[PDB]
Amino acid sequence: GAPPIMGSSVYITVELAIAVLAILGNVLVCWAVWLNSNLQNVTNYFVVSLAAADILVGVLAIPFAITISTGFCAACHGCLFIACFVLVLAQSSIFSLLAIAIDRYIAIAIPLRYNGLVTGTRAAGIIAICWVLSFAIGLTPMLGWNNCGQPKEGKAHSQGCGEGQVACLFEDVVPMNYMVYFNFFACVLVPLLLMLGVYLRIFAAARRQLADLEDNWETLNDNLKVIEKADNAAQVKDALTKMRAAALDAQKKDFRHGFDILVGQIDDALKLANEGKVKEAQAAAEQLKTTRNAYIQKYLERARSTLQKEVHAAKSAAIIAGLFALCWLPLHIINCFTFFCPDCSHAPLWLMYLAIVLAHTNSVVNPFIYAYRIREFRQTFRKIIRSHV
Ligand SMILES: CC(C)CCC[C@@H](C)[C@H]1CC[C@H]2[C@@H]3CC=C4C[C@@H](O)CC[C@]4(C)[C@H]3CC[C@]12C
Ligand SMILES: CC(C)CCC[C@@H](C)[C@H]1CC[C@H]2[C@@H]3CC=C4C[C@@H](O)CC[C@]4(C)[C@H]3CC[C@]12C
Ligand SMILES: CC(C)CCC[C@@H](C)[C@H]1CC[C@H]2[C@@H]3CC=C4C[C@@H](O)CC[C@]4(C)[C@H]3CC[C@]12C
Ligand SMILES: CC(C)CCC[C@@H](C)[C@H]1CC[C@H]2[C@@H]3CC=C4C[C@@H](O)CC[C@]4(C)[C@H]3CC[C@]12C
Ligand SMILES: CCCCCCCC/C=C\CCCCCCCC(=O)OC[C@H](O)CO
Ligand SMILES: CCCCCCCC/C=C\CCCCCCCC(=O)OC[C@H](O)CO
Ligand SMILES: CCCCCCCC/C=C\CCCCCCCC(=O)OC[C@H](O)CO
Ligand SMILES: Nc1nnc(-c2ccc(O)c(Cl)c2)c(-c2ccccc2)n1
Ligand SMILES: CCCCCCCC/C=C\CCCCCCCC(=O)O
Ligand SMILES: CCCCCCCC/C=C\CCCCCCCC(=O)O
Ligand SMILES: CCCCCCCC/C=C\CCCCCCCC(=O)O
Ligand SMILES: CCCCCCCC/C=C\CCCCCCCC(=O)O
Ligand code: NA
Repeated sequence: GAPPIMGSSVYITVELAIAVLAILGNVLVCWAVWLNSNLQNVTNYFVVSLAAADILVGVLAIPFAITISTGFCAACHGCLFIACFVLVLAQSSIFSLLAIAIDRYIAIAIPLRYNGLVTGTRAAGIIAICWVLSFAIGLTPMLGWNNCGQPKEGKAHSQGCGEGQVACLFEDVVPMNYMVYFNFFACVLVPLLLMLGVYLRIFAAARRQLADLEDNWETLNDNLKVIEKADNAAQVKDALTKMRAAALDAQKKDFRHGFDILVGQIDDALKLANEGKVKEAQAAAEQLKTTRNAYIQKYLERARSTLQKEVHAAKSAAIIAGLFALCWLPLHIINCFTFFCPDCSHAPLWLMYLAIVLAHTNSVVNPFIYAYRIREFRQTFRKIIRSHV
């Protein structure tokens, strides 16, 4: 049995390194949103709330994790508070991640009413409510669902603890049925699965909208060829009626002027077709190609460019949520083995430490995802770093 302070010194040193990195990176995130008005939107208010939770991981949760690794003597409910506080921060992160996914779904599904529905004031209130619910969920053991009623008196006596004190260890005060059923299954796993469902709807909605853009583009060009090789006025009328309805479907200053020309030129050719003037209607329909090359194709391309940027932003947000799950699942899976397999030896202490360090490292990774995937964050990070450090 090697001296406990040796392995403890490695764990503590790594934790402090993570704490420094989590504070520095996420303070940079908050400073970038504060300075850059192009970053001041509802989506990034939840990003800041998430960064604040990660700052508090370095300032409070990691010092608390270091403290509870010592098993020091403490009043049981005080031990319970410093053990449960990380649950508050994790829950707050889940609420922010779920809000970000929903915010991106609203923007892709109903962009015409996104600015009216999703405002900064309503976002600040949602953030406040989610922080309150995070304290209620994470400190639920403080309300009585704890093991303070059944202290490990032998462990407490062997460490010289006083009356009412226990050796402060996470699994001695926080009930494992809380950790598995309430915290993991209900409060972590279910919201993560909801997020997965939201992102599946975002990508399915983007793929369908991009398909609809190309369908209207193909229908516009196909019916143009139909008019050219038509032999009577009725065939020209049939193709023009399909173009007029599709031109209005794709319409939903230079943008409006382009479609005003397009619909008017269709009406011009339609009137000639209804008068039995096939050659004159076909020549009038040929003028649609000039409007298509100068206006309609530009709108198609900019509409496509906007959807591809929303896909890119949703993937970046999904990477953040997926990395949260990857970093926290080992801890929860270990708790499942402890809880569901009492015939299995408990996961060894070094693996517990590794799983804790991994969870804490998630508070370091988000600034790097923003810097590598979001140009506005990357450029703002450079301005802050070049001008102030
Ligand atoms: C404004 C912010 C920064 C203040 C942070 C306050 C923190 C550090 C305080 C608040 C409550 C405190 C705990 C309250 C009760 C106990 C029981 C005692 O037997 C050991 C210490 C312990 C476990 C305390 C540790 C420090 C503690 C967690
Ligand atoms: C944010 C919410 C939780 C309130 C903020 C105040 C917190 C940080 C402080 C204020 C008073 C503190 C409590 C005061 C008294 C006790 C009883 C003792 O046997 C163990 C510590 C314990 C349980 C403290 C835990 C932390 C505590 C609840
Ligand atoms: C992709 C990520 C999320 C997967 C994480 C898988 C990890 C957490 C799993 C894979 C194998 C698992 C181990 C397999 C066997 C045992 C032996 C048992 O006596 C204690 C638990 C323990 C030690 C498990 C702990 C958790 C474990 C290490
Ligand atoms: C990752 C998402 C999608 C699902 C999460 C999977 C979790 C809940 C699964 C994956 C592997 C599972 C464990 C695999 C093996 C055992 C050993 C058995 O003696 C008791 C149950 C137990 C401990 C399982 C509990 C639940 C478990 C941890
Ligand atoms: C910025 C700060 C700079 C540096 C701050 C460093 C703080 C380290 C403080 C105490 C660690 C004491 C370590 C003692 C750990 C005892 C060994 C142990 O792990 O025993 C646990 C056992 O599980 C129990 O029952
Ligand atoms: C500006 C940011 C805000 C400041 C953030 C606060 C930082 C808190 C640091 C460490 C918490 C450690 C608390 C636990 C220490 C307990 C050690 C102890 O109490 O030991 C005596 C006890 O009786 C055992 O026998
Ligand atoms: C485990 C513990 C769980 C605790 C369970 C109980 C929690 C209460 C739940 C939600 C409160 C919702 C907040 C309502 C605050 C007022 C919102 C409001 O006024 O909205 C009007 C706004 O103008 C519209 O646009
Ligand atoms: N058995 C066990 N032991 N320790 C922790 C623990 C304590 C402090 C922390 O800072 C961290 Cl990250 C983890 C968890 C645990 C597992 C999942 C979610 C929250 C806590 N589970
Ligand atoms: C580019 C600037 C980076 C900032 C530098 C700060 C890095 C320091 C990080 C970790 C060092 C940890 C100190 C550990 C002290 C001893 C703890 C112990 O053994 O118990
Ligand atoms: C920027 C402010 C950050 C706060 C500074 C906290 C840094 C100190 C690091 C870890 C706290 C150590 C807790 C001591 C455990 C007591 C051991 C014992 O009593 O047996
Ligand atoms: C003990 C906590 C359990 C009950 C949780 C109650 C939910 C949170 C309560 C109040 C949050 C206060 C902020 C409300 C302002 C809303 C602003 C808005 O949405 O536009
Ligand atoms: C992504 C692959 C991971 C690469 C580095 C991480 C190392 C993996 C660590 C632990 C995996 C399982 C270790 C087995 C625990 C011992 C079983 C026991 O004795 O109870
Ligand atoms: Na987090």
